[PDB]
Amino acid sequence: VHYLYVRRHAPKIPTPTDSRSLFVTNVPVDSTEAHLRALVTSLVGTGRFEKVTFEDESKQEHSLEGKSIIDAAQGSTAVVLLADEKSVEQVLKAIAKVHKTKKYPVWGGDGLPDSKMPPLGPVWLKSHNRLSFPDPSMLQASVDAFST
Amino acid sequence: TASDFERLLLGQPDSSELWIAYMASQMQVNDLSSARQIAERALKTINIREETEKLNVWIAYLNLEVAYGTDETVQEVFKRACTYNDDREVHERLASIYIQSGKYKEAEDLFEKIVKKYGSEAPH
Amino acid sequence: RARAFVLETEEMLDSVDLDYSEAFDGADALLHRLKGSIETIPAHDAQPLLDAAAKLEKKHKLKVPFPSPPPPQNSNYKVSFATPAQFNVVGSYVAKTMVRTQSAHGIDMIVVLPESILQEKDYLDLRYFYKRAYYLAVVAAHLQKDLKGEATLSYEYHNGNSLLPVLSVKPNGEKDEDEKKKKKGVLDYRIRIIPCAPESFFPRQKLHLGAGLVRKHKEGEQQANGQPATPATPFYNSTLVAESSYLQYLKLLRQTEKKCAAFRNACILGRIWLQQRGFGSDVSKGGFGYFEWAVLLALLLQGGPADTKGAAPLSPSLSSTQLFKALIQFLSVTNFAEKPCVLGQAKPDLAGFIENGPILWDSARQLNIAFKMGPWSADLLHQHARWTRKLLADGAVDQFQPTFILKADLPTHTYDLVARMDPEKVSEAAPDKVAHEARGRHWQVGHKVYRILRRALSDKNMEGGERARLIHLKVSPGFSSSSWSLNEKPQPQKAGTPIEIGVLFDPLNMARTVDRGPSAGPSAEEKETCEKFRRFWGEKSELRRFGGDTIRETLVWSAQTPFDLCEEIMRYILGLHLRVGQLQDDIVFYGRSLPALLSIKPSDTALFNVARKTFTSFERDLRDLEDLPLRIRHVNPICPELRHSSLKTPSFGPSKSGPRPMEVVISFEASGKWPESLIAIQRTKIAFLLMIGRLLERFKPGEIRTHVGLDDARYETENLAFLDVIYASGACFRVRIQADLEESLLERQTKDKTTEQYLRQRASTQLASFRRTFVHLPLHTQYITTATTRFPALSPTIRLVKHWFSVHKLSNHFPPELLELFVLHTFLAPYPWDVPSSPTTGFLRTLLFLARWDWRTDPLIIDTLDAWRKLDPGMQHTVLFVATAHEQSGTMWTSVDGHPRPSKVVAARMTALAKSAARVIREQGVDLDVRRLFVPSLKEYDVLLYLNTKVLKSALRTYITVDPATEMNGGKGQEIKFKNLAPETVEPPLPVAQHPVDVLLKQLSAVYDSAAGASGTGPLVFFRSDTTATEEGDKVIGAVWNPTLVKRKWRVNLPTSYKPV
Repeated sequence: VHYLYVRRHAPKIPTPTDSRSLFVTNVPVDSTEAHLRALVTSLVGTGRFEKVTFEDESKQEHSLEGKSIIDAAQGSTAVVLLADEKSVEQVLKAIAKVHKTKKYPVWGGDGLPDSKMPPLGPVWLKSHNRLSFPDPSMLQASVDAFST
Repeated sequence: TASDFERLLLGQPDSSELWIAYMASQMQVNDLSSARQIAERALKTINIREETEKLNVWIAYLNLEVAYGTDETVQEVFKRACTYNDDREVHERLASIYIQSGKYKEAEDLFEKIVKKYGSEAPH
Repeated sequence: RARAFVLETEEMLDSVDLDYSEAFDGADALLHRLKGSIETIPAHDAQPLLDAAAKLEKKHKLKVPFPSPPPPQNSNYKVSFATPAQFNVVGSYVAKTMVRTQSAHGIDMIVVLPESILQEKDYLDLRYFYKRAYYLAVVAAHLQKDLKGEATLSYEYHNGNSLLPVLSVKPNGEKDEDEKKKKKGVLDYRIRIIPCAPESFFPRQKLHLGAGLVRKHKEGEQQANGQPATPATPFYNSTLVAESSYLQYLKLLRQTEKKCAAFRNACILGRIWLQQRGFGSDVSKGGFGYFEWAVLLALLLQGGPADTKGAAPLSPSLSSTQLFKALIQFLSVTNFAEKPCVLGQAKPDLAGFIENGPILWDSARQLNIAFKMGPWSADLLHQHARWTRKLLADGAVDQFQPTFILKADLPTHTYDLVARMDPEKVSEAAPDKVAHEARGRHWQVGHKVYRILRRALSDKNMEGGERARLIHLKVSPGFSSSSWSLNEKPQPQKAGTPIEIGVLFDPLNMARTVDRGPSAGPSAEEKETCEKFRRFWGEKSELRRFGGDTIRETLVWSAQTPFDLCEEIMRYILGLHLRVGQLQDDIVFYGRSLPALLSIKPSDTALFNVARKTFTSFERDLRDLEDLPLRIRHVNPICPELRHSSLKTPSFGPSKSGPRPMEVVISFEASGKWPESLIAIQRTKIAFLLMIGRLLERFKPGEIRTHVGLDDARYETENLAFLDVIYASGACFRVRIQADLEESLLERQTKDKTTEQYLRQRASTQLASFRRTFVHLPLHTQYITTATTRFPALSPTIRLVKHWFSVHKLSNHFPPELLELFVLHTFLAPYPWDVPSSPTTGFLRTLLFLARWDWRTDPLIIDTLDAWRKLDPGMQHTVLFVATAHEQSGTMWTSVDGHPRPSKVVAARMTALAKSAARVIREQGVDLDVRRLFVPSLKEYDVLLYLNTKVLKSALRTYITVDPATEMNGGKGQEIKFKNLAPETVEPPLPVAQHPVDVLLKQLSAVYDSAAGASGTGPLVFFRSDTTATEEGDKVIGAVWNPTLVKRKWRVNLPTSYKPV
C-alpha cells in the first residue's frame, strides 16, 4: 500500500500564489492533475481543484536530484491548489478519516485503490519524439520573439 | 665522486678540463641528461672571458650528442654553438668530429655546406 | 632515480636475505658427512661391458646412458672406477650470492675422476659419456649402501643436458641439528653430484665447434678443403668442453668477486630478473642462468667494447644499481641478445666486440657460454633487454616492482597439437637420419618447429625491408620430465610430446591478405626453388601483379571473422612439413558485435568509409561554404567512431543505434554580441542552427533532411537544441556550439548562490559535466587517432572490454571514455607485459590489471593527487582516479556522473567481477567454458524484474547491422538492406522500432537515488539491445537498497518511498 501524508501548508504561506494549499509529501508514481482530481472527487463532500505547481518529482524513478530544482539562469513535495477559501476546509475533514479506515468498523479495504498511468507503446514513445524529431512548427516562433 | 668534484669546481670554476672530467664521469655512470646539466652549468659558471675553456665544453657537448644523443639535438647544439662561438670554428670541429666518428656521409654534407658558407674567405 | 634504486634494492635484499645458522650448519652437516662417505667408498677393477651389464642387472640401481647406448661390437675399451681425489663447491654457494627462492634451488658439488682411467682418444664417439654414467651408477649404489637407507633419491639431468645424467638426493625429515635437512628449501632442498673431467686432458682446438666429434660416415668425408665435410656438432662439443671446464669458471668467478664484491648483489638482482622472466638454465627454456649471467658480468668487467676499453659503467669501484643497469644496456645494444646470433662475437680477457660469427666464445678454454641458446631465446632476450633499458631510462614513475612476465611465451594463440612420430619414417617428413642424430642434441623437433614456423610467417618486401608476421618464437615442451626414477635407463614418455607455439605477432602487418616474396625469376633462382617457397608452400604458390609494377612470388589468404589468417598459415604449414598431427584453437572472443557489410568481417575500413568519407562529402565543405552572419571556425569529429573506440562498427543507415548519433562540436568566431544569460545564449544557438538547417534543406543536396531536437544529457539546461543531419548514406551527426562567454557564465552561476550553503556540490556537478560534454573531447580524439597508427589492436580491445561491461551491467553509469583510457593504460603503459598485438590478449590484460589494481593507495597515471585523499578517507564520493597530461585533475570522468560509492553499490561491483574472472583461468584452464564471463551471475540483488519488448523476430538485431539471430536467413552475406530505412515521415513509425527499455531507464535515471540505486541493460552508454537480449544475455534490472537507509525519522528532504512503523 502507498501512504499519503497530509499536513497544513497554511502556517508558512506569505506569498499570494501559494495560498490555501496542502503540504503533500510522497505522491504516487506519475502523480498528475488527473490522478489528484480523481482522488479528490472520490473523497466525499469535497470541493474543486484548479492546478498543481512545484510538481518536480524526487522519488519514483532513479537519480541524484530532480529536473527543475534550481533556476539555472538566475523532496517531492507539491503545492496542491483548490478553488477558494470555502473549498479547502472541506477536503481536510475528509482526510481526517482516511488514516482511520484501517480500523474502520467494516474493514480496512474501503480505502481508494490508485490506478496508475502505465507507460504504453506509443505513449511513452514521446520521449524519443523530443530528442530528435519534434514538430518543426512551434520551434520557429519561440526563438525569434525573444531576440526581438 | 660528485662531492670531490664539487669541491674542485668550487676551487677552480674556470677549469673546463675538470668540467669535462666531471661530465665524463657522468657519461660513464650514464646519466646523460645529468652530463648535459653539467656542461650547461659549465657554460653558465665558467668565468666569462675564457674562450678556449668554453669552446672545450662546447666540443665536449658535441662529442656527447654525436655519441649518445640524436640528430635533433646535434643540430640544436650546433645552432647554439654557432650563435655563441665562432661559426666557422664550430663547423670545422663538427667536421673533425664526424671524421673521427666515421659518419662520413653526413660529414660530406657538412663539408659541402661549410664550403658554401665560409668558402669565400677560408682556404683551409 | 639512483638513490631510490639503491634504497629499494636494500629493502629487497633485507627481505630476501638469509640466516647464518641456516647456512652453517644446515648445509655443512651433509656436505662434510657425504664427503666422508664418498672418501670411504672403494675402487674396483677395470671392467668391460659384459661385466658391467652383469653386475648392473642384478644390482638394484641402474646405469643411465643417453641413446644410443654402446654395443659390444662398437665398444672395444674398458671402464673403471677410481677413488675421488678432490672436492670443491661451484655455483652460488661458494660465492654466497644466494637468496630464498620459494620454489627450489640446489647447490652443486664437483667430484672429478682421476687421470689414469682416461684415454687421450676418449673425446670421440661417446665413450667418455658412457664411462661417466658408469662412474655415476657405481658412486650412487655405494651411497645407497653407506646411507643405510634413510635418504631418498632420483635421477635427473643437469641444466637439461641430455648427455649429462646426474643423481639428485632428497631428504625426508627434520630434527634440531642432525643430518636431516627438510625445512630449508633452497640450499638443503637439492644436492646434485656432477661427474666431470679434469682440466686440459682433451685437445680443445679439436674440441672446437666447427669440428665434428661424432664420426658416422667414413667414405667421402675427406678431400673437401679442410673439414666442412664432417658436420659440426656444437651442442655435443660444448657439453664436452663445459664438463671438462667446470673448474676455471669457478676460480674466475671467485677472483671477480674478490676484486669486486658488488657481484653478490648484482647476481642477486639478476637472479630475481631471471626467475620472474621465467627463464632458467634448462635446455627447454634457453639455458640462461646464474652461470651465464655471472661469467658474462665477469667478461664485461674485464672488457667488452670494441677498442678493448674498460666498460664505462662497470668500474670495480661502482655499485650494484649501475652494475645491473650496465649489464642490461649491454644485453640491449651491444652483443648479448640477438647480435651474438646474427651480428657478432665477443671475447674473454682482454675482451672485445668483433662483427662476425654467432658465438659467446672464450679463447683459452674455447667455449660458447650461449651454447644452449637458440635464435628464439635470442629474440626473447632482445625484447627483455630493450624493455629493461627503457625502464631504467625513465625518470618519472617507480619501476622496481612491475617486472616482466612473458605474455609472448603465453599468448592467446597457444596452438596445442598432438604429434605422434611413431614410426619416424611415416610420421616425419624431415629425415631423422644419422647425420641429424650426430648434429642435434635431442632437440630435433624443437629446431624444426622454430625453423618451419619462422619461414612460414616471414615475409619480404620489394625494397629489402624485412617485415614479417613474426618477431618472437617459442616451443615450450609441456610434459617434459627432467627428473626420473632409479630403475630405468632413459626418461620414457608414453603420452607423446606436446608442442605449444607461443607467438607474439606484429600488428601493423598481421591482417594483410598478401604474403610477399622474392622477384619472380626468369631463371629459377635458389630462393625461387628453395625451402622457403614453392616446394615449401605447395599448391598455394601463384603469380600476382602488384602495385609497384614488379612481378613477385605471392600467396593469397582469406580475411574472416572468428579466427586468423595466421592460424591458417599455422595449420597448413604444420600439416605439410611437420606432419598431419592435428591442430585446434577454440578460444572464442572474436564473436563480437559483427558489422553487417560486404565481406564479413570488415577490417579497419568500415569506420573510415562511413564516418570519414561521408563527413568529407558532404557535411564539412557545405557547412563551411554556407553564407551566415557568423563565420565557422572548427568542425572537429570527436566520437569513439573517429578515435577508434566505438562498440558497434557502424554502417550506412542504422538510425536505431545508440552510437549512431555522432556528437561533434562547431564554434563561431569571437563576437561579443551573445547575451549574458543561459536561455538567451541557447536561443541564439537555436536560431543559428535553424538558419544552417534551412540553407541545407533548400540547397542542391536536398536529399538530406534536417530537424531540431532537444537534449537531456546536461542537467538544468532545458533549451539545448541540435541539428542531426540524416545523410543520403544514412549518417547521423549530433552537432553542438561552444562559446567562451557560455563557459564563463556557467563558471559564475556556480560562483553565485551563497546564502543557501548547500548547493555547491550540485553546482560543481553541473559545471564539470558541461566541461566533459564540451571541452576535452577534441584533444582526446586527436591523441587516440594518433595512437591508432602505432597500436592497431586498440579498436577490437575496446569492443571486447565494452562488451564485457555491457554484459556485466556497469556502463549505464560508467562513461565510455573512462573504459577507453582504461584500455589505454595497458596500451601506452604496457608494463609489466609486452605489446598488445591481439584483441583477446588486450581484453585479458585489462581484466588482469583491473583485478590487480587497488583503488585505495595506488592512483593510475598514463602518458597519452595529494589534496583530495585527505577529506575523503572512506572514498564515498570518488573511487577511480583517471589522469594524464591531458587532464591533471583526475576527477572529470569519475565523480561527476554521480556514482554511488559505498561498498555495496554500482561502482563497488567493478572490483568484485574482475577477481573472479581470472579464477577461471588458473585452475581449470582456458577452453569453451570461458563463456561464463559473458553471462551475468545475477546474485546479491535485492529485487529482479524481467522485461519484454514488443518486437517481432530478430528485432532489434538486424537494424543495428550486427548479425545474431539466424532466423533471418542470409545474415552471413548481404541479405539485409539499409536504404529502405530512409523514412517517408520523421514521426512514428520511424522511432517505433527503437528499444523501449533503453530510454525506459534514461527517464528512470532522473528522480530517486536517495532511496535506491540500480543498473539495467538499457542506458549502457553507446550500446543497443542487439547482443544482450538474445542467448548471450537478458534484459533485466537489478536493484540494491543502499546501506544508508534501514530506518530514519520523518523529515522533509527525505526522498524515499517509506512506510510508517
